[PDB]
Amino acid sequence: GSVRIAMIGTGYVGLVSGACFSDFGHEVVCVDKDARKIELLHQNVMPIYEPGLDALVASNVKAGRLSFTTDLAEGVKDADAVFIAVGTPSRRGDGHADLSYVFAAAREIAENLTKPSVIVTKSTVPVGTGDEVERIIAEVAPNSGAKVVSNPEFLREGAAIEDFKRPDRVVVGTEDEFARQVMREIYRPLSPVLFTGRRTSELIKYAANAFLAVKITFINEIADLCEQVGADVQEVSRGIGMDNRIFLHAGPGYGGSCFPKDTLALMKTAADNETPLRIVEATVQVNDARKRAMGRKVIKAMGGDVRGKTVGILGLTFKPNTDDMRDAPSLSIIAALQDAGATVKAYDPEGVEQASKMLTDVEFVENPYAAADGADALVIVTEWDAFRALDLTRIKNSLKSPVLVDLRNIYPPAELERAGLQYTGVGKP
Amino acid sequence: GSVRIAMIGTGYVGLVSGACFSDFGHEVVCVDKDARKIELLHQNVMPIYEPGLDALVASNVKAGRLSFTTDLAEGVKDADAVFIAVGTPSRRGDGHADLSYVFAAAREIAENLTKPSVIVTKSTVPVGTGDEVERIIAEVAPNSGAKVVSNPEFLREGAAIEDFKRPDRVVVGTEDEFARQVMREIYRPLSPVLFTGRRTSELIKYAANAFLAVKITFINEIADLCEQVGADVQEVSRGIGMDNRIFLHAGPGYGGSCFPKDTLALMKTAADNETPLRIVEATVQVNDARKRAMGRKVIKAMGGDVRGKTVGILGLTFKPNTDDMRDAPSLSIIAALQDAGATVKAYDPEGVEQASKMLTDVEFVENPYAAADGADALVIVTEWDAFRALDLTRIKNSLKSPVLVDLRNIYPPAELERAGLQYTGVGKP
Ligand SMILES: NC(=O)c1ccc[n+]([C@@H]2O[C@H](COP(=O)([O-])OP(=O)(O)OC[C@H]3O[C@@H](n4cnc5c(N)ncnc54)[C@H](O)[C@@H]3O)[C@@H](O)[C@H]2O)c1
Ligand SMILES: NC(=O)c1ccc[n+]([C@@H]2O[C@H](COP(=O)([O-])OP(=O)(O)OC[C@H]3O[C@@H](n4cnc5c(N)ncnc54)[C@H](O)[C@@H]3O)[C@@H](O)[C@H]2O)c1
Repeated sequence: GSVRIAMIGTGYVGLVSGACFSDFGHEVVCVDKDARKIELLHQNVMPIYEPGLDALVASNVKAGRLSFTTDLAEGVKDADAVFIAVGTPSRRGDGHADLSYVFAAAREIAENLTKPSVIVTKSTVPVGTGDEVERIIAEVAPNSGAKVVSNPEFLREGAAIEDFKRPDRVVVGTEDEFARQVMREIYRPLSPVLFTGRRTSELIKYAANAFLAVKITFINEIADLCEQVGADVQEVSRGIGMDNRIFLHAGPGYGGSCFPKDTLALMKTAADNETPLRIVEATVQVNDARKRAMGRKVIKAMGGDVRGKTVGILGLTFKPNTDDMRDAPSLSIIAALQDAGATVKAYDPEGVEQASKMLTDVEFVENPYAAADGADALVIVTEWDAFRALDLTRIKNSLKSPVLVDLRNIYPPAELERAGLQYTGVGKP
Repeated sequence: GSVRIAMIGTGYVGLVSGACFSDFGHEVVCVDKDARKIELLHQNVMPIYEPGLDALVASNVKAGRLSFTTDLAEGVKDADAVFIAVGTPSRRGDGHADLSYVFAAAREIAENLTKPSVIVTKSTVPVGTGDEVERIIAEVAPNSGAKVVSNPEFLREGAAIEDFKRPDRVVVGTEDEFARQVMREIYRPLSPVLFTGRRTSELIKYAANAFLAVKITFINEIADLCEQVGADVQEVSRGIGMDNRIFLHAGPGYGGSCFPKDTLALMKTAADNETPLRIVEATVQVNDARKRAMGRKVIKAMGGDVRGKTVGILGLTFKPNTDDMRDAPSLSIIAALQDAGATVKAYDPEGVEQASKMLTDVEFVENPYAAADGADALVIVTEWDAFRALDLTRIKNSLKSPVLVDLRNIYPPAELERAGLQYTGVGKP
């Protein structure tokens, strides 16, 4: 077994996917036309933060199953199966899926093509893309015997290895049993693998990523109500959570590289295919408005007048245990506070150098305790678990006003009562 | 232990709750101011269809822990705890919760009150109702030492006993440890019991019943999309289903006594308390429009012109294994077909005599095979499991046109291909 694999793309996915494939004993080549990543991996410095990846590559480098390039064709040289892990960002303008990078890459594959390889769209793409590639293959390399599949990916950033190593499931969309037997032979070192049709499998990744955002934004909307009637959303989430058709926690919304656009593309692709998707249509419309309003929640907690005051922020990314600030909630929360004339200390363990390019006018620090140092208030945004065990009593002495806004509901309010702090969570009496 | 219990109300809930309480060995009195129910239970004829209830009452009648009346006070005579299981239907007009029946009953309790009993709202009520009762108690019987609780109920009709006997969870909302110890002492024969505050516990039943409707209407919206792009929603539901944060199946919508109004009251109660609930606000708006459109799905399948043709219906209720036609999908599906001038055979095993009062102009039958007999098409609506094993080949010979519309996706299309039938499910290529 132990076969030849080309991962076109070496970003957050293509790296982690291809690396784990090498741990299965497969012959793996990761490609990226950015040089800096490849000229960082060859230096054995990972570009991004994912736990476990530090060893996982550097290991399989040495055992010699894992290779890096920027030359496409070196990878596509006799590869058994070729994976496409390139970006599918939102098209500036409408919101639809920028499939150009794929369509560029799928083409550049099709020419540099020795054997009847197997083409795997792993990128979160809209539906019938695999049909459209199937034209391009036939357009470029007609008699090359190649087959086109979709196998989407479901990993959470910050748990990518374990998500990949232990999947709930994995999805494969084709009808040609040859390619079915191949993708079987690939994924065989785990022992389930779900075999649907192509367009079905393309639809699932969107449908799931939509549905999670629905679940999050639902309880968030509930959490707003829990405030005004004096309920307690942690109990409520547990209240429905013990159902077998439910594990969900209130927040200032969702974000990340994957989520908020995949909604939007699905919302769009539904529109072109002439069906409404009202629930998901509502879902972003709350969510965009939500994280902004979470900023107004702070101002209300801070009396109402935040002209010229000073605000500490804990956490910056949309998610602990990575650096992916791409569509964080926090930017919207900051920009709200700036718009009412204020000033912004901000700590993130590993987000900063990526966060700086998205952020105007923001004093970053070195330390979470320093973020509160002479602020009018401190906001917790992202639950890096280091925050979960901190000294509350330093902070009361570190503040110009004893005002704390938990937004991931970590700290039990008795502690903030004990340290005499102004408690403000999400969904609280 | 084995204590005195009064269940004010003896409808779909109050019966099944109180009966199961008697099986715990508690002294149980069920009250209803309708006579006919009480003058049916005394004849040992259950009014409604619930599996297991036939024996469960008739048993505990004989062992003498279970009693019936229409006199309220006979039940409230020295009762340890008093349950309110009366109706909370939608207020004709706005849509809000008709809390008059409660407010009538809670009052009539408060006067006929010997001991410091314990008042339990079990009816699906809006929030702070338990606070409003707490006034009425204090208004009427101030020094009577009584406490007011909410313990909502979560059973599905058609599985009520097993739902009650094996709960995922049970909810209790108060802060007075006396009443906490009582409701403990009640529910102790199971061995969890969830103890929240009052308003929180009132909110949960709505939040859950909202959230399920969201889940159903979500995949339904997805199922519409699966049609137009040729996906396969059974695989898709399974595709997301293997997530641990998911077991959901496409339909023509939801209904029943409990669901579609509890949405609406929650939507309303949120409005009075000045927060929007956009997702649930979207959820009904699809759902009302959906089941009607499912009727138009039939017409499209039936060519488009259904003036003067004839249509068979399988299933009528919103749910197999009960008779509760109250807000079925089917009525909307029928009325759509009637509005394009057609004619309607309809079989339901146990819905009919209740269904007749909601339905104009509808030839009911005795038998599912007779519903198709010389129709232009047959529609399956409700999955009574008797339908799951039927002869398809009689039906092709029983039809003026070989047209079948599965709407709960039970029959695998190969069978309908085998019997040469016009296959039409929900979310199909
Ligand atoms: N980030 C996630 O959490 C996640 C999870 C599941 C699926 N996905 C999907 O996977 C895809 C990529 O994810 P990502 O986070 O790593 O995006 P990314 O921007 O971080 O990485 C994509 C990389 O592919 C490279 N690339 C683009 N075109 C190329 C080409 N023609 N040839 C060689 N290399 C090329 C880029 O240099 C880039 O570094 C997206 O479609 C995304 O939706 C992402
Ligand atoms: N039907 C369900 O599936 C379900 C599930 C969970 C919760 N609930 C909730 O429980 C409540 C009742 O449910 P239901 O289906 O049995 O309604 P129901 O109309 O079928 O039964 C209510 C009964 O209570 C009786 N009643 C009304 N006022 C009374 C009074 N003042 N004194 C004595 N008896 C009185 C009525 O005669 C009626 O038969 C509702 O609030 C409902 O939302 C229903």
